[PDB]
Amino acid sequence: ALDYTIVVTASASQPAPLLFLAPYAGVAMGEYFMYKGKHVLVVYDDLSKQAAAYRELSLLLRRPPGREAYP
Amino acid sequence: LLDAKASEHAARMTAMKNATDNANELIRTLTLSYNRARQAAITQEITEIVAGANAL
Amino acid sequence: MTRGRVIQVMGPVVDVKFENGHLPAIYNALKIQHKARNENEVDIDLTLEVALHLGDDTVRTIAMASTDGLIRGMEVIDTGAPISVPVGEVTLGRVFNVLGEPIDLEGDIPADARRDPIHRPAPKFEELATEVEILETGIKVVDLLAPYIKGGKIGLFGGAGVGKTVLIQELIHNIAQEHGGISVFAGVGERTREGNDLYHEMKDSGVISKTAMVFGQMNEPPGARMRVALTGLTMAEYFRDEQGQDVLLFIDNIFRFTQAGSEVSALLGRMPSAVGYQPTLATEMGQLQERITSTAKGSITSIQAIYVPADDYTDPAPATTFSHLDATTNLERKLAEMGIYPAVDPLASTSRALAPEIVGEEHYQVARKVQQTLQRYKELQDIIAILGMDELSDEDKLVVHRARRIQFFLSQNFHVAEQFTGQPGSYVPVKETVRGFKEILEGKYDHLPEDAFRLVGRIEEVVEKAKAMG
Amino acid sequence: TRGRVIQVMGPVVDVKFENGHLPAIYNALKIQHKARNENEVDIDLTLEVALHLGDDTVRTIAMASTDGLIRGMEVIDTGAPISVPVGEVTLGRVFNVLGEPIDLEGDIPADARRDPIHRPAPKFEELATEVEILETGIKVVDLLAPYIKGGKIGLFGGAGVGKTVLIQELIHNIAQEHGGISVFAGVGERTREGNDLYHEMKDSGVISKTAMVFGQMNEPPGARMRVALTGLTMAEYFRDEQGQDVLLFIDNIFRFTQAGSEVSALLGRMPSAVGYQPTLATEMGQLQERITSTAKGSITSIQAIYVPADDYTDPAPATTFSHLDATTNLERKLAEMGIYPAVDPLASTSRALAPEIVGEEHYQVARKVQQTLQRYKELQDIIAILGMDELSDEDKLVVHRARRIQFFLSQNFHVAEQFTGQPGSYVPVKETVRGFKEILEGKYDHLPEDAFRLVGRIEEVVEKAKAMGV
Repeated sequence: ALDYTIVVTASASQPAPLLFLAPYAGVAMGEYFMYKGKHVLVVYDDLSKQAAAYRELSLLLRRPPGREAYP
Repeated sequence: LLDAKASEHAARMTAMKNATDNANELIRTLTLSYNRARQAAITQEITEIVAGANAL
Repeated sequence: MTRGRVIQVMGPVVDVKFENGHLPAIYNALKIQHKARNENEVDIDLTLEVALHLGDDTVRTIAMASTDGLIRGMEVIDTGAPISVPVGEVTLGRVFNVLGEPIDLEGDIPADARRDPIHRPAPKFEELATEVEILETGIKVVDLLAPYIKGGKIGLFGGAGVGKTVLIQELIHNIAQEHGGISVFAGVGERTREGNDLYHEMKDSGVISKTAMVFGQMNEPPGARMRVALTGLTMAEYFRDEQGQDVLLFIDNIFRFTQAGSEVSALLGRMPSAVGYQPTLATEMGQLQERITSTAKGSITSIQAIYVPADDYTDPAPATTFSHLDATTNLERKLAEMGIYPAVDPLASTSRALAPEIVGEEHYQVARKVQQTLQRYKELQDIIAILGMDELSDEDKLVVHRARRIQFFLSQNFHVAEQFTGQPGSYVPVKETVRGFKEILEGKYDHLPEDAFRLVGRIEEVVEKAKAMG
Repeated sequence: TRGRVIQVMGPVVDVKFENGHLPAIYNALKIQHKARNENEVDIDLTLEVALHLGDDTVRTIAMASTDGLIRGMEVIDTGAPISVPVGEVTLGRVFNVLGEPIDLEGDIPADARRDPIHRPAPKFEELATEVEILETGIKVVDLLAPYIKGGKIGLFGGAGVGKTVLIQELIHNIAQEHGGISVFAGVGERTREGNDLYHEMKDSGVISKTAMVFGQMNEPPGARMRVALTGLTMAEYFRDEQGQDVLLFIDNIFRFTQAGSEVSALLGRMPSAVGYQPTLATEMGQLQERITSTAKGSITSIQAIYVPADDYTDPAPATTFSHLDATTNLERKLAEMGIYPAVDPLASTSRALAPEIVGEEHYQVARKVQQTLQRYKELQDIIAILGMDELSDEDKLVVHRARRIQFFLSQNFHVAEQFTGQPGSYVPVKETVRGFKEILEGKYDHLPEDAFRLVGRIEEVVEKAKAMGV
């Protein structure tokens, strides 16, 4: 399956800035082929961890919380 | 046969009485857990609101 | 000089700034008497209680009435003390607000009277009573099943037409009759027309001449309703300290004290504790109810109504009231429909004093046998509703025939009900009711009708009623 | 009179003008910036004024993305709020928030008049005195959940049930029978589904009567705020000038409130209960009170509502529901059964289903249809498990007339003509009340279970049953 797939990894030891920008980097790599005529499947494994990373990212930038302290 | 039918109706009566007793015990334990979850929900939402007010 | 002026008004919260070194201490009273200079001003008679020291010679206060009309720069005088509330024989038969001012329309108390501070530390460990003694009331369900304690806190679970006010009123009458003390009713944050009804009930029953009534109602700010139980308590403290007598102190809906403290905490800007209650919940309940004690010379016993919100006994306001309760009396509507007055539920009402080291061995054994017969009678009502009165047993028929006479002997003729029924009422000593329930449990009065036991004080009045009936 | 950017805080941009040259609240600001070098990005933004800060500084809300903004960029003041073109020019054209054509059919010239987004609600002097019923031609809608002329409707439906087809024949029926323009406003909901709805506008011929405004989930929440107001100020031209009975479709008004909750946390407001902005009731009412029927025309509004996790207690569905007059609940179990439209008859309610509005006969027939369909939705498990042979010969009459009513609730649509070949029908209220009355009386029990399927009137039932041989 690696003849046609691209793995984008943002592990837990990496800072939450890199977990925040992982789906947007993945969908940018996808839309490069989408605006050329190709067909792309983008799998976002655990976007809830992106939500936790962006919650961390907003609480450390001192933005006001909401419910469950998500911004 | 009549004695067995009488014992049938009495056994179904005792079984449904025990079913009501088990259902009521489940009601009271679930209301204890309901009150615990109710207190936890209100203290969670008040901590969220006052943290958001302290954020400003 | 001790006159500063207002800097901020925000709802019930008023910030007042004095000079340096001349700030008032926490919990003092601050008076604002202002006459309107122009047509663009409002006459103001307002009283503030000091809550915090914010710094820069400023003081954050809470209000006792409405803050509508206050001007930044209006002068505030320092009383040099907390809220001074009059005490003594001039308070009996009188209705007061939270400031110790008479709501009643006869007259005002002169300025030479003794006035005690609201905020007082609890009586010391040197001064408490070493023993646990029993506050004898004359009510047979109280004196037999849920005994009260001099210095104890007692919960009333009831209201809405079961007989709470009649029980309150007969307690005042019996204590002021036999023990020589007085009572103080502190209506903390309840309905004003119910306070009017309770006033007129105590007025036409003659009970009011031996009690002192304090009302801070719903229309007052939370800073007023937080201090109503304390300003009735400082009236009861005079009678147990300077007179040295056993005093009742009623707090209608002690839950209103907790939620008024919660509202004052939310207005003051504190971070709330679990369930929205103030962080200071347990210590405010303690600072109320550690002054309700039995000291060496007198005592304050306290009968308190508890709401138990959302029917939850693990809610922090019931969970902090219950750690000070020494007894519980439960008024049941099924006993008020049956004709039993008082409507105290005999099996649900519990007490800490019901123990053989306090009441004695005979009192304890008679009370436990009464509880066992009534519990077996409640376990037999479904058999009576299913199988019928016949073919149950002989011993179980004896238990029913015993427990009905026990259940109807629990009721009394009250002195309060003399004006409605004509029957003069009775004070039943605790030895008399222990001996009476013991003679019932032995089977001495099985031949008598069960309606002879209804609304009867002692165990000779029931046989005189049975001789008068047949 | 042209100021600098101070802060760019997500979608919120802070702009400072000169002293005395501040814009009023809700005015549209413009940023038109050409890249001075390779280190800059060309930017065309529209900001609306939201707050006034201290030193000539204005917090704004962005309509597009703020990525690329430099502190110190010049901001153009327009002196007016967001102006949006209205008239016959908007018919058949797809618009964004700013009143610019999304589609490539052309651009609107500057000679056409442009109504502002923000407008006060119609006064109490100007509204209609009593309720008129907006007649749709749909038998479920006209019978069981009548739409009032000028009120608000809640579609509770997902996908695969036929929400878009119901929308399109509402547009067609009000266009051919009332002369009514419709306006579709897509508020933050699934760009793909808006594309599907637009291509079905094009296929059905419905597009020539409809003005369409799309701001979807991709756009920042200021755009998702102002979309519904753009569609509403397009509908208000036809009401206040042409005197028409205008439709105004807001898809998922929950997004109009949660976009406000996304903006308000960054504007600097304290969070309200459940994380929703504090000004949620007023921001909902300033939308919902401009949807009224005045003396000149009318604006009735069918509004899809997505309830998150089917929780009807969070404040934003509560304040959408408090403005509703009727609901039509689209059920998948009726769409799989073959009933088009798949309006759930028992769960869809209305404020107008009352005999002072619909009349006595319509109210009695509708109430009896609801009673027989509710009696039919109590035997569903019994029919599914125990069978038809075992029920009773009195309840199988109930399920007999219930199936004859339940299949007569479906219509042939005008917009479904291109899919099936059947021309479609507009059914008046009197004829559908007469038809359901004749089915309830039992005149059509001998006709089969079909021939009620997908017909307009009851004479069409007779003709289709004669075409089936019966």
